[PDB]
Amino acid sequence: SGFRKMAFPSGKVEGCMVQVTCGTTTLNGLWLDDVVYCPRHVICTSEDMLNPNYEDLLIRKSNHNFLVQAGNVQLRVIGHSMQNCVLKLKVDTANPKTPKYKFVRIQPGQTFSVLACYNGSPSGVYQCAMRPNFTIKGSFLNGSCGSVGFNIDYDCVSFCYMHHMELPTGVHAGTDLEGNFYGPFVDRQTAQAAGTDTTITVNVLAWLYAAVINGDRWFLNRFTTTLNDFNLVAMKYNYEPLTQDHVDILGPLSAQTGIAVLDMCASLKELLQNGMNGRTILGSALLEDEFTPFDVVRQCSGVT
Amino acid sequence: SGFRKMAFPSGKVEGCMVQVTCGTTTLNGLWLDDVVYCPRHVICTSEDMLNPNYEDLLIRKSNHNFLVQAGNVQLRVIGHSMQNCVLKLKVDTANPKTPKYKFVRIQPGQTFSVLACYNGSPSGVYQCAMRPNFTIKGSFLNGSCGSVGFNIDYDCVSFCYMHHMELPTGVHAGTDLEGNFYGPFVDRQTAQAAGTDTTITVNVLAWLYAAVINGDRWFLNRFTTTLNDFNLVAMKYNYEPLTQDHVDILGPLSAQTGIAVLDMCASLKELLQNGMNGRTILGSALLEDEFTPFDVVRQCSGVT
Ligand SMILES: CNC(=O)Nc1ccc(N(Cc2ccsc2)C(=O)Cn2nnc3ccccc32)cc1
Ligand SMILES: CNC(=O)Nc1ccc(N(Cc2ccsc2)C(=O)Cn2nnc3ccccc32)cc1
Repeated sequence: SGFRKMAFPSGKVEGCMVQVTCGTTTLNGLWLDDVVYCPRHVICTSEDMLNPNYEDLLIRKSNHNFLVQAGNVQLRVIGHSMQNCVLKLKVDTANPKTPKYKFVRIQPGQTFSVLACYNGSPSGVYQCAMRPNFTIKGSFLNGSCGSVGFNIDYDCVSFCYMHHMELPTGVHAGTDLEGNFYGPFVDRQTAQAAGTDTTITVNVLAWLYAAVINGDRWFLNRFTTTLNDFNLVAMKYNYEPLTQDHVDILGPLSAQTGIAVLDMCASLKELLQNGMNGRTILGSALLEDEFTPFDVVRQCSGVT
Repeated sequence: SGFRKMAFPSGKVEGCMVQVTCGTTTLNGLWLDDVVYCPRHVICTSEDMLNPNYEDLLIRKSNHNFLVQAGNVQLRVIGHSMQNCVLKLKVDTANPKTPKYKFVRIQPGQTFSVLACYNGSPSGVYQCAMRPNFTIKGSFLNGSCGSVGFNIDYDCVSFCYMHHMELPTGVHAGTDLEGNFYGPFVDRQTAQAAGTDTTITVNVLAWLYAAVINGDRWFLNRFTTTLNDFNLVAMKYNYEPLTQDHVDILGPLSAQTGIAVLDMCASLKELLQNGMNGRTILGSALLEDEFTPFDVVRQCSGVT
């Protein structure tokens, strides 16, 4: 028992982290096979960041200008190309520590682990969700760019995020591993609207089921609701509308606890309308939305 | 910017995890050099757990009864000994992945990362604090025993905890790597009093400084207090009394923010007396005590 904001073991990803330097800038790269992936803004200088012409900036760079170092050994760069907002640096050596991997584009509301790195060295690992508005609320300082987000299923790492930027509002933005930003963001030092965010309803319900499994049950009530009635409350509280697809994904947790999804919705409705009254659920005084139903099942079943 | 409950990268510890089987029981072991460390309760059966005579149980076991497997390779056991509540299984092969390490006994209120494992395989990593009452609020299922807690400074892993047991109250208990339990716990299936816990005052103040650094400042007020006055409030709210040693450890954060420690105490006093009024601090609606002052400095400075 017990429920924690658990990250995946980071070892397989630590083995892929390298340092990339171009001119005056140093950031992180991801070395998989004979390719190093990193944010293209590694080629920018102070005068560039406001509106960089990346094509022009990259044309002034040659293979020998990209300094890639894996621990204490220098990697030899034999090719470079820009794909969307990432640079792919071909190197002459395949990473001997390349795990089995995939590049995936995660959906908003899904979760993943971030291995925060500085100078190609890992500093820490934490779990987070991709917000409905495609930002992440991470912990990133200057130099953390190129740190990646991922999920692990068995021996396969699915890389889903590469860190690029902190918006002036303190929230974080980045790309999939093909360099496509999540959300409307551009890699420029400009004020950028993130857009209205909402709470991930299916995840709050999943975490309510985790609470019941782990013994926190005070919020369970004698009520039920419908998807329509619950969604009118979700509208009022800036929660994502719940769909039958969400109900279906909660099926395993509803079967394990014997609590129908709509009955759990009625508990969530009462908590939204009345607050926690100074009580806590799984050590939290707010409704947690960073655990997906799959995360709850995995942590409650001990998948390795 | 941003502040997260960050764990250490787990790679160095993943390389040390093995599976240990004795009779009908399977749990985790820690393979460092030519020794595998694991909870001694691996030698118990159903009839034993109520009050096991570990000396007698171990006398019935021989080296060949301890099945140790590192991934798919079997390790050969050439010695066994019990030290307090841990078994040390000498094997004929030194772990090639042994990082630089130390065994340390952490103090209550200090934090560490836990690599939850099942069948010698890592499932996840999370950060937690050793409560003032020497329990931990982790996420552990049956089979997680032998999972370890640790801190990493540069290239050295300081192992501080090995998981042994879940008390009937759902909280967790374990030992240092010499097999000495933290707290008054015994490795028996019996009801055991954990004792009054308190909130780690120095950590809440550290996290309040992290909030100010990261832009959450609404709780800062025009007041100050004294150690004496603050401790009368800490007494009322089951907080650890603050000492000058705690104030000294908060020095770096007080210098960085320009907010005197006693002024931060006055903010904490008002938050204890008035609550959060429905507001949040660093995404939390309660006063967080699982970040030490060193953790705040490290995460805010990006130490790798
Ligand atoms: C000397 N050059 C230099 O320092 N180059 C630099 C400088 C800043 C950035 N930018 C803006 C930007 C410009 C163009 S694309 C993005 C970032 O957002 C980088 N970033 N990401 N997470 C961060 C957390 C804390 C502080 C900075 C952080 C990128 C590159
Ligand atoms: C067949 N034998 C078997 O299952 N042996 C066993 C069975 C239970 C335990 N005990 C009690 C105990 C007895 C003696 S010392 C401790 C644990 O507390 C083990 N534990 N630890 N974290 C857990 C989380 C969830 C459930 C169980 C968990 C130890 C060994």
